[PDB]
Amino acid sequence: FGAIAGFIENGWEGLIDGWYGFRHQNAQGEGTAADYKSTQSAIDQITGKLNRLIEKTNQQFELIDNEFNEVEKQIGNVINWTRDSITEVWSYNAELLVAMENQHTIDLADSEMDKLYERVKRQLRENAEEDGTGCFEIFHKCDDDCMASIRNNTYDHSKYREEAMQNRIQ
Amino acid sequence: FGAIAGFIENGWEGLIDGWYGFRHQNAQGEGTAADYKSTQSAIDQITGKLNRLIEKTNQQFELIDNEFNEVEKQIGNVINWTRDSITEVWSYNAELLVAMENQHTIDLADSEMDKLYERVKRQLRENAEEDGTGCFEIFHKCDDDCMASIRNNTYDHSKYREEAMQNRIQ
Amino acid sequence: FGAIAGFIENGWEGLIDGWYGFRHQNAQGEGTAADYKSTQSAIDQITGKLNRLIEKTNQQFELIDNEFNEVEKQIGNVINWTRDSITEVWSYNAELLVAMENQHTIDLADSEMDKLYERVKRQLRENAEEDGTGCFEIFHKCDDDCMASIRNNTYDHSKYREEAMQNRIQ
Amino acid sequence: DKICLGHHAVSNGTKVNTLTERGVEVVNATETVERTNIPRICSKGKRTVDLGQCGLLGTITGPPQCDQFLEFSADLIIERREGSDVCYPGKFVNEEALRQILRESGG
Amino acid sequence: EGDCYHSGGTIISNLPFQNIDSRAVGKCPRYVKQRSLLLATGMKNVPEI
Ligand SMILES: *[C@@H]1O[C@H](CO)[C@@H](O)[C@H](O)[C@H]1NC(C)=O
Repeated sequence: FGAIAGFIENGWEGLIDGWYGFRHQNAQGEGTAADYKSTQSAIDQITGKLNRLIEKTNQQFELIDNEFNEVEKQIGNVINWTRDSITEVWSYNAELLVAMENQHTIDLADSEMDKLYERVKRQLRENAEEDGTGCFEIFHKCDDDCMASIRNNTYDHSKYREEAMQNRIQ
Repeated sequence: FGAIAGFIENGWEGLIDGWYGFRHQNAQGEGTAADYKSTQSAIDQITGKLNRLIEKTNQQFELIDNEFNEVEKQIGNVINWTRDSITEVWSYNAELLVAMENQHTIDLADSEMDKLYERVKRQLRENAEEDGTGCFEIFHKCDDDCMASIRNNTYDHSKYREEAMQNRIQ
Repeated sequence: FGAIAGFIENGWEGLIDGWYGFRHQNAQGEGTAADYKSTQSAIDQITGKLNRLIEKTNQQFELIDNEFNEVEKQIGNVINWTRDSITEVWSYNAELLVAMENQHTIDLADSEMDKLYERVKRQLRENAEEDGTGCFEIFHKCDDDCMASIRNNTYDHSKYREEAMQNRIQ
Repeated sequence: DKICLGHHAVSNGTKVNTLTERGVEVVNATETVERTNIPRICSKGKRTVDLGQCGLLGTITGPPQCDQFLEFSADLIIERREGSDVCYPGKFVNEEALRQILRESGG
Repeated sequence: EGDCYHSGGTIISNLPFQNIDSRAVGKCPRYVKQRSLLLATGMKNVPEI
């Protein structure tokens, strides 16, 4: 999707308290916040895959060979043919199941990144523009208490609507 | 993709005549329409997967055991080993093929939802803005005959271009 | 994703020197350029899949039957049962691995197409609008030397910022 | 003023595999193929016997070594490298077949 | 307590695979050729610039 390792240049090693977080700046300073939903929905998926593969089987199988009193040779080259070909199958699915469930895991991080980005893109509405590295250039005044209203999705667009439409075109 | 169960709050139980539909409002009223292509392209995919799995095989296999006059025991624990391990394989692929073809089925509904949404976003062009729940806030006059021109993709952007650029900034 | 065979009407048979390319127009003329990264990142993926399947195995298996001096019949219908069922498995994975690695290959062309399109959408910033067939309608003057600055990502948005915000609203 | 979005990342990483590339670094990884071997044989909630020098077929003839497993009651069987079904030299005929049945006989 | 055995001891694991003993017998994970395969319980990592 282009988010992680696309147009965001990088990630933030200080964000202990989430996978995903906020980081703003105004006339006060800079602070590194976090986002619970976006972090938590992703945690729900990594451990969902986990709870699948733990599901084992209820089919039991007996020891059919013998490594003390050995069985016959014309049959060993057939059992060592079926077993050494079942070995080659589950070594193919673990080659494919493990290779895929990891392939499908990183992309759940670019769709949870275009889902937090195209939402703040809709609360702000027609009040900010996007520069390049993945930020929203605010041209009005928004302090520590105003930013936290975009965080918990209580920000109102018609509340600062006429200021940013007067500092963006000018 | 975020469409279904993301930023659209829900679906419409009245839309019998499609998977996907329209629902507008103006100085006339409200009506629930449908969209043939977006519904039909999705129908093409659900029944494509269907026509695959119906493809059966032309390899025949014989009854090798016997449940009337039973065969030998050292061999039963080997055939019941190969068969009870083939059972465990196709019970793994049906665990994986069925689990995946369903996983891949719902996502064909969020990419057919961002494909109808980012298109009406381009016919209207610079004449409407998006509020939050998944609608286009129209600030000009568009009636029952005007809406149906965005439906069949004959709406012209330079036809109502100066009105909405005068009621959006003001 | 909608890019290839969605809202782009088609591809360009003249673009020998890439998978992806540019094609512009101004007071000078029209020319067909190419984009190295977008073409090259896609080449990296098609041949990555390639270098996987070339990885063969180091497990050897012996000839267990005989087509000159034939073995016994009660066993042929069991070996021809295991082998003709392994045949039916790898004919299922080649039915699924080959069917999927191709399914996953075309979609790496719609996400490398929304990744070159939503980037030029950010260098130009608030200086161009998108018409319908997949272009950016420029309302200012941008010649052969100006276009090549959007190509190599050195175009500056505040360099032509006041001209296009004066020819777009008017 | 300016507001931003970003993701988590580190530099003490492992490497994993996908469908197009091989060797990519990630956040937190997990193993899927087992490599750790408990060397003992775990037996709880089930009765058990061990033959050692007795062979599995030694409980059926009963050489001077399997005199307590003439009637051995068990849910589990262990076989050893010194199991001998025989004291007066010989060999059964279709001997291994009898083990697999006896392997699952419960006594 | 266990539910999978081979000639060298017991294989206790929640994992679906194992590279230990092909003649392991019981209610087991599947045998595989590679020694280890890693599933990422995390997102992608872009080392901070
Ligand atoms: C990493 O994943 C493992 C297994 O899922 C888990 O036990 C551990 O807590 C995780 N580490 C972090 C930092 O989340």
